[PDB]
Amino acid sequence: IPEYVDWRQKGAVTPVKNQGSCGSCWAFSAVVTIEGIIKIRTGNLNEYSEQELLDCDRRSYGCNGGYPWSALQLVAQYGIHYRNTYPYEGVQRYCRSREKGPYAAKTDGVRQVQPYNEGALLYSIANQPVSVVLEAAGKDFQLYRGGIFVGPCGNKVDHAVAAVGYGPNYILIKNSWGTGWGENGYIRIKRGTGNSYGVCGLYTSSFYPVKN
Ligand SMILES: *[C@@H](C(=O)O)[C@@H](O)C(=O)N[C@@H](Cc1ccccc1)C(=O)NCCCCCNC(C)=O
Repeated sequence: IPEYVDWRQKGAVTPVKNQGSCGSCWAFSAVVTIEGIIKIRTGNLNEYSEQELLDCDRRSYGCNGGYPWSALQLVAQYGIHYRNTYPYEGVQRYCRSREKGPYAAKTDGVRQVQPYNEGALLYSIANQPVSVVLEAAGKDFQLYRGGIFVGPCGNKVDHAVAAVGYGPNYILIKNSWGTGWGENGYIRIKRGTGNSYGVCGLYTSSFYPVKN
């Protein structure tokens, strides 16, 4: 795999979103991997509905948190609508998939990246955007305004984001905190420290959708 990967340069990443006060990071995370894999397989970049996962993933807890892998399983098992059809409202409501007509896109499954393995994560990122988790509670992460982020942070992972690239010394992460946070909504997190957890726990729990 190459020295640099940046899925934004391959037109596989949609604009940065703001999840708002809702604890829907898991849905935003899942969606950018779906947006990425649909573009990679079909050549079309579309935006898909975080709200639909928020509303419809019964194994997750709506705005109280949830699981990227659950959301990804639901798109593999059913599908997902365009964001425009099922826009983000920042609050869990009822699952309105049926009212929204046919699904816009559909994946074939979900894979886990071998945890605590930097190389496995990089290999996955070189293939497609990946849902990853990290500890975002620390003020250093929250006040991040740019640069390669080394912490400080623990491994109490609490926030799902999407890895959309990497370089020699960083993994490139799309956050869901709007374009004003970090580097126009992105953070570069240091890699290659030998910390098996990843910095801020980045290697704890990583998933990507499969699309044939
Ligand atoms: C995301 C956010 O919007 O900031 C956050 O609320 C969230 O969903 N965090 C998850 C991330 C995660 C997923 C899978 C493995 C590891 C981390 C989280 O920390 N836990 C998922 C369960 C929901 C959080 C706790 N909920 C309740 C009701 O206690």
